[PDB]
Amino acid sequence: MIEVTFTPYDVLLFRESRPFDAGSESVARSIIPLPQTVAGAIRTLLFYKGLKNCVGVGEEEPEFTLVGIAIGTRIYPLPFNIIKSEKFYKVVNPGRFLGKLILPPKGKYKSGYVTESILEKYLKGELKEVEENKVIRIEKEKRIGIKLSREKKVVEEGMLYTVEFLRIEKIYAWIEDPGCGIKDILSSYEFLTLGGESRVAFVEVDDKTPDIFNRELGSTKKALFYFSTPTIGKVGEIVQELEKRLNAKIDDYLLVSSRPTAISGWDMHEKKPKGTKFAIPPGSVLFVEFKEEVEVPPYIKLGKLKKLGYGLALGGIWE
DNA sequence: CCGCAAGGACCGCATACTACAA
Ligand SMILES: [Mg+2]
Repeated sequence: MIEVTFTPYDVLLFRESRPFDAGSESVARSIIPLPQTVAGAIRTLLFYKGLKNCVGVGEEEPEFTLVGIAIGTRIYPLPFNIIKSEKFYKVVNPGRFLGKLILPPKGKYKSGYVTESILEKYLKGELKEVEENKVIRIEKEKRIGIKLSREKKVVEEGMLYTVEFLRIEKIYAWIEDPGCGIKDILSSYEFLTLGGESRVAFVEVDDKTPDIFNRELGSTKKALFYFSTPTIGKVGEIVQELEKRLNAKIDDYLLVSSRPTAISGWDMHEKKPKGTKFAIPPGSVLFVEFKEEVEVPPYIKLGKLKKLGYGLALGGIWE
């Protein structure tokens, strides 16, 4: 597995799906980067390097597989079963009622990010709570710009716009290369355009598997699956897929989640927006009670568009 | 020829203290 590290020179824009044309709708608000955007940046580099075989021009997916992405300062969205109570974010474990897994009422969820070490303790079921100071928020930087007339140096009519950028220190991407020679091509490049407004990020590439993908969790009936990237597909099909890949049937499951992630994007091949897809948002947790004990995998890919970085679930246990 | 050999008042007050288009 190859590990790509993107270091933004300054700011990044991963624009939400909304009109953003000069002289009209003029507000661009960034979201947390979707893995397909990172995949697109890599595919575009290969598209220009002449490796159009691995790109998948006009195709939904490339030949290579983007395992997933993570932002860094490496941090992850607070699991949705972690609820803020006073100055602490408390882990809420599944309960049972009428023979069904439920999450007991303990307050509303508040968004935020935690370090990889805090997530690791969570996945091992050893995390009780997190002090509110260790819960990170992503910094935004709002910039307001204009367009000037060529000669008179005054603002052209209606040419004012606003961008809410993200201030991100690092983005990590992991790629499985079936022999396209991506590691060599990425090594030849120092930087690439990532997201909107022609912002660039420095590129480093190392041949390594992150330790979080190599954890030994043991065997249990009570496994959980933390989605680190958006996961596309019906919950039923995802659970069924999970049953097949682990060769074990499920007694019951509970999806703790939030607002669905709206995913469209821009088709650079056809020069028009991509079709809207809906996904289980990062930070969502699928609690599963298998009928038999399973060896909980450190990570597992689920749902549609796996090669674009979607459906990266991190294994964990609960009691 | 000798001696003395500064002191307090005031102590920045007021007004203006964004306007407008692109
Ligand atoms: Mg632009």
